Amino acid sequence: TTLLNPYFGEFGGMYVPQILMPALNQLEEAFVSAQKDPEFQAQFADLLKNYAGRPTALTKCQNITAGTRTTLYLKREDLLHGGAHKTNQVLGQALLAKRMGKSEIIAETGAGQHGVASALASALLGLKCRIYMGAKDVERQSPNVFRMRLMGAEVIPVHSGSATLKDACNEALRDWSGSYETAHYMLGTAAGPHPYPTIVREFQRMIGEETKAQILDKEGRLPDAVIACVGGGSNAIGMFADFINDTSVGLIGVEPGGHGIETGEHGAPLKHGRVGIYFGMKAPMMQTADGQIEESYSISAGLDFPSVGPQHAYLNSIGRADYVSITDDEALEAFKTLCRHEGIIPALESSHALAHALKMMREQPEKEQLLVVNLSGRGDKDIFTVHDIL
Amino acid sequence: TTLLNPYFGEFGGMYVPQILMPALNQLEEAFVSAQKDPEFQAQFADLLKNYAGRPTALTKCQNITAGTRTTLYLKREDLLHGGAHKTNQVLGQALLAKRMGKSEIIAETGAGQHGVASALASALLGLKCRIYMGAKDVERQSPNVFRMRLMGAEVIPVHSGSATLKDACNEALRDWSGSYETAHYMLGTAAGPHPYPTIVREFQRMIGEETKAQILDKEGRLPDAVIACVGGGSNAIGMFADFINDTSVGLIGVEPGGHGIETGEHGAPLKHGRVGIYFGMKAPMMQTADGQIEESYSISAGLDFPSVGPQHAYLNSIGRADYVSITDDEALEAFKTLCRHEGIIPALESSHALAHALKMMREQPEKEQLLVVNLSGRGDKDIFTVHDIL
Amino acid sequence: MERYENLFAQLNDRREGAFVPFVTLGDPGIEQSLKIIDTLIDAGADALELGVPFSDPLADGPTIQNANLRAFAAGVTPAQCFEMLAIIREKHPTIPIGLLMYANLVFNNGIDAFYARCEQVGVDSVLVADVPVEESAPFRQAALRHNIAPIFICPPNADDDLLRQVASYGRGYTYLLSRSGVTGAENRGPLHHLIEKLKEYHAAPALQGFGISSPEQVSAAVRAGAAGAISGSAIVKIIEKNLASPKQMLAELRSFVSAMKAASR
Amino acid sequence: MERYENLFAQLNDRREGAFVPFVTLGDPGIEQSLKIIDTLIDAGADALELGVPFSDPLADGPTIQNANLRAFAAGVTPAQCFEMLAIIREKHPTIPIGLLMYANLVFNNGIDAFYARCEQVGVDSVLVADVPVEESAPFRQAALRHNIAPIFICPPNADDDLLRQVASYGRGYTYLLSRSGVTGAENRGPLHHLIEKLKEYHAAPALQGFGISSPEQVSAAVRAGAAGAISGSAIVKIIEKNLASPKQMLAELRSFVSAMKAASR
Ligand SMILES: O=P(O)(O)OCCCc1c[nH]c2ccccc12
Ligand SMILES: O=P(O)(O)OCCCc1c[nH]c2ccccc12
Ligand SMILES: *Cc1c(COP(=O)(O)O)cnc(C)c1O
Ligand SMILES: *Cc1c(COP(=O)(O)O)cnc(C)c1O
Ligand code: NA
Ligand code: NA
Repeated sequence: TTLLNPYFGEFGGMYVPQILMPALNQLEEAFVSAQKDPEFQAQFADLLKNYAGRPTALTKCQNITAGTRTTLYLKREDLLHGGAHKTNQVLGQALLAKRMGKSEIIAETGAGQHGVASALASALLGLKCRIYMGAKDVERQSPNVFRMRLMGAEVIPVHSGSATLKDACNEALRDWSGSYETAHYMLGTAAGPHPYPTIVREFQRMIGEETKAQILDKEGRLPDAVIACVGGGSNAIGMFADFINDTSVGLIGVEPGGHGIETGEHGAPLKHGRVGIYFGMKAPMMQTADGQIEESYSISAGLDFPSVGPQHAYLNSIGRADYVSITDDEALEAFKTLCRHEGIIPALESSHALAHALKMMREQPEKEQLLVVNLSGRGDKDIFTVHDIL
Repeated sequence: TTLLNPYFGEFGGMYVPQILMPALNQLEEAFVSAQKDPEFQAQFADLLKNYAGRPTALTKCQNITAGTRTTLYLKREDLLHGGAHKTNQVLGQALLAKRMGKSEIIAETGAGQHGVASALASALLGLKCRIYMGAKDVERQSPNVFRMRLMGAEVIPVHSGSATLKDACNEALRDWSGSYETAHYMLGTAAGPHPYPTIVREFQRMIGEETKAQILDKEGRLPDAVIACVGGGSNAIGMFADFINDTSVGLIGVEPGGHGIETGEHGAPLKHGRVGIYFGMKAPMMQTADGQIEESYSISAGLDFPSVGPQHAYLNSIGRADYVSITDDEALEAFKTLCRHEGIIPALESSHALAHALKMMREQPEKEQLLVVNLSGRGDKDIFTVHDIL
Repeated sequence: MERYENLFAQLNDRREGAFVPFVTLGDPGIEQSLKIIDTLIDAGADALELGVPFSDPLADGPTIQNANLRAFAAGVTPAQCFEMLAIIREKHPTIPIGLLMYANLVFNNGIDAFYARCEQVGVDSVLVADVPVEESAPFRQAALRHNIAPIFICPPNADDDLLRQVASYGRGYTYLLSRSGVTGAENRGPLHHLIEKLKEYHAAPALQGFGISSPEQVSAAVRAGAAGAISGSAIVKIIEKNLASPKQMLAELRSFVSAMKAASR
Repeated sequence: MERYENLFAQLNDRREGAFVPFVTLGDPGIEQSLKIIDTLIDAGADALELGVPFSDPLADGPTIQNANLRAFAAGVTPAQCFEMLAIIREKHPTIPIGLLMYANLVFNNGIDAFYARCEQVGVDSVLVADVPVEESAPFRQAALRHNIAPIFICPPNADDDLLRQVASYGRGYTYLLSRSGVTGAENRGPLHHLIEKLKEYHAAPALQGFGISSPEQVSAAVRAGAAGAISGSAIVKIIEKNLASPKQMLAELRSFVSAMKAASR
């Protein structure tokens, strides 16, 4: 029994062991109550404004579009405290944990940004944070691991299975299965069992709300399309949400194409996977013919969730949103182009969204189009990766 | 002959070879004209808002001050595009270069932040940028050097003298001495020959203007003191300027004490140097008994300017501002404390200002005081340094 | 078929509880796993609970995580598991055989097809660890259409509505959790009131599981009103400890199962 | 004293221009530098321009940057430079000796004291490279009080007001820049109109400097109306090239200075 619908069409649900159902129901109830509580809303708004730096800028990129009929704006989540949009929702989830009387936080992380975000929120709000991270990721993300520890969080390497994000997801749920009375599981994307896809969207929806107000102020009309990368789905659903009912606005999600869809080395389950049940939800998955879950591959370590949020699978199914992919090389070219022409170093994740907008522009340069790319994070973290490739 | 006063009491002036006087006079005239031009002001304001992210937040730090009568706010220049306050003034200087019809930019850098800031501004505004950096700094700042190159700037190592910041300062002036007709010298701090100390202050003064409005909104009164680190003097004069005439507001500048003033291994020329003439100005300098210029030492590579802006020397002389020092160990402790208790990783430069506020609080915990620390930059860049020390 | 019903009736006639070991099919290889299973049966197992290696076993602690890893190292697939199940049933006609599955393996290529394959090889029940009663409709319906008992877990704190649903939805046996958390012999888990409410609602006989690793826990479960007990991690550890000595592995499995079964009398 | 006035009068009586080499005092060591200087004089130098090693010579290109580095490697200090200057004057009573200084070295321990020390050792002029006319008051006043000529640079494009100030403020000689930039023999720099305006305003005789490295440039400067030419980087390069052969260094310095001085006739 739930207060809200756990499904988006066929996708979603609450596929967790029975022992975890009370925790999900408690979380859903706390969330519905918080959404109607003006005190919770004001506290969240105050943290977003005065701690995290909202609203974030909406930057026009004239140098990149010169000579074409494309007008391109970047929603600057790269300027949010922490350097990525993840900060928005961890603040909200930390306030939910405190509303329920929880004192501890559990979080999973792949490349480490969600771990850092969870740790900073926990440090600010007096919560004891523990983060699960696949051992292969721990080895490749020393900087983020050190940040988490500076911020007082415990980082626990996970060596089971592939020792990467999905394995950390499993371990977080294993721990929660025994610790839910005292700990809240701060899931890092708009995926997992209900109510997570819903909560994460609502705690990221200010991205699209601000973008709408900003583009109306600057252009007097809505965008032709808003474009966002899709790892698990949080930055994209945060950008898309406020525009879902604006039927003229295209919603374009960009999954990582890795070395190319035909190689099988990609992270594009929405368009190139098969529906399965894993991580508490029914959604398109990267999986073997037999049903074993596989990893997503991308040059961008943050586009590693091996499935996708259920709301995206649903929006695709009804034709409201369109999903495409961008390869490692396309993303790298977009990264270089933004650095050189706008003086902004984008995260490689976000570079996937930018790359698709660049293709929209370049393929039809005399098409009049007003586009917004969600620049989900800054790319300082990726300079070593890019340097080594070049 | 000048339009504006080149001196702050005894300090300042225009001590450059005669060949460079026309460039300084031209720059001063262009600046006076720009300051009265509503179109220039609007263009600068638009870049600050929509590209760089102003206004920056003013964050209250309740966890750090718990149990004391100190209320501490942080002015969040760490959230500015680029991660430090340097971005404000390079945007303004790039607009001045374009106003004068210049197409090229020269800039010096020590730790690299000013080089990155100059490069991003130049990339955005269509200027060809070349940056001089001491070879010892180039070797220790690979990340920043790569950022500059991604942004299209030319990085030129300087091997003369100590191969560090002062040497890069000399080389920038050597180049300008032959290229001023086509290039603007984008000096990186509120120092050097007039009109630089003046221009840099005016292009950083929004820090203090915003802080004043923010603290009035949040506390209904002005701070008891505003505290800022002092390398060359730009972030501090940007915070102080709007409060100079508010006599009740203390202005506290914090120079790096390095291993301790008594060791001689520090970067605190204002309080522990001797007046000299170098880098186009008369100001307190780190120098030998014979008059040879020496380097400043600090755990923080960005507090390396071996002198200090003339306006600070002046404000000290009349007793309007007070200058103190903070050692490497004090700065490191402040860095750790902010990470752990507020989830904010501060630049080691800025950590010097924070450390002094912490001492103000801790030495007299029942003293009622409302303090603002200028958090001049983020400390992601310093995590390796800190990790290695710990 | 009615294998659980026949077993529990026989056990009740003997005033005995059921002792049901759990192992991962194919750990540490297909041949050794078939030998392990025959040894468990010969040593006194009343029924079997058998896991199919899955990439992400989120209800399992390290011991069973490592059994899954060993099986995968030997290339074990669900298809090979079903070939094993057919052979096990061909040797042992009456022992109840229950599978412990993760949802993706059941849903993957069709829920109905999965339950039909179970029926074909002679499996008696399926417990899908990550399908709560709230999501169970298609699974339980398919199980029932193919004469498979769908097994549901009763948390050590389930409320009345949940007890009624578990009693109504399940068949064969009711899985009674000893505690929160995941599988593991290192964490030991009063269940009398849950046991009574289940009997009141005419639920399938309860088998207590999680942390059962000693004879006295088997006797305690039965004394509390459960029909028996399941032990997995304690069994799997014997495999793990004796990988280099297959013979000693079988001897130690035999000794442990014999001691656990004796405690059910 | 009036050493520049006496020199220029003598040169004018002979219809000759002045050839004035520049070297960094103490490069590559005190003893070798004293030998180099005596060789420059014996080879025909009419006057000397001498730099005091400074940490940050921002008006100098690489050649003189490296001369400063060599002198520092030999531990040369301003105090040792003044001991050298006294010895040079003791050997050579009439040659005009001009210093090329950076402001901090003059201001450091007192402007007046610096000019008094120059007077004591017998220096005739001081050119402070980074003190423009606009900041020159205390320097020029102190120079004049101690019978030292303050030298000012006239840019290759100076306007009328600047020409008038340079003419009024300077003494001894007027330094005429061949071009923008910094010292260097690799970059060669019409100065006739500036030369005429200086004569109109009764400025001290002009010595052209920057990039002078060949005899034909000496003759050209003089033909243009300058009283002579200063050559630094070309001289310093001879030191740099012959560090390992002190004797060859002196021979090559002699040949170069002789050729440059001959062109002034
Ligand atoms: O003895 P233990 O603690 O290993 O429990 C073993 C119970 C059978 C079992 C193995 N894996 C599972 C996943 C979910 C529910 C039950 C199981
Ligand atoms: O022959 P060049 O080009 O080395 O010029 C040498 C002129 C003397 C000289 C040496 N260093 C200086 C700094 C400023 C002005 C003049 C000088
Ligand atoms: C984590 C991350 C992503 C991907 O996660 P989503 O939930 O799909 O948004 C994208 N961009 C950045 C900068 C990230 O840190
Ligand atoms: C460069 C820098 C400084 C020091 O320079 P000032 O001109 O003294 O402000 C301080 N903080 C940061 C973050 C810097 O990047
Ligand atoms: Na994905
Ligand atoms: Na300084």
